[PDB]
Amino acid sequence: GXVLIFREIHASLVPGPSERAGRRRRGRRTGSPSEGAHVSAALAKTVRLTC
Repeated sequence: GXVLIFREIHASLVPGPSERAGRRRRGRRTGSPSEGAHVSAALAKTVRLTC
């Protein structure tokens, strides 16, 4: 699949509950990759489709 993308989806998982607890404001470095991680979420649909 793409274990790293598994990390990407896992990367969106973090901002979900954690952002609302601290990253609410700051985080202009992890928030960005998280967005791409979402796109990675779709690709993930393909990685899963793959292996």
